[PDB]
Amino acid sequence: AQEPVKGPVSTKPGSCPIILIRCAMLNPPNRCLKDTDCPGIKKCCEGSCGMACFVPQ
Repeated sequence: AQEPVKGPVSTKPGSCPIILIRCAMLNPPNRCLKDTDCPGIKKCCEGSCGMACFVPQ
């Protein structure tokens, strides 16, 4: 079946602002992941190594 709009950690949130590339090293820390804590119009994305608040376009 399809997905009920929301449910999981958002499969279609926003778009990352593009950063360097995608740091594929080990397991870095993250200030956000699913529980985006950005007050305004931001969205936890990937800033080339680690995730954080990034505007979803």
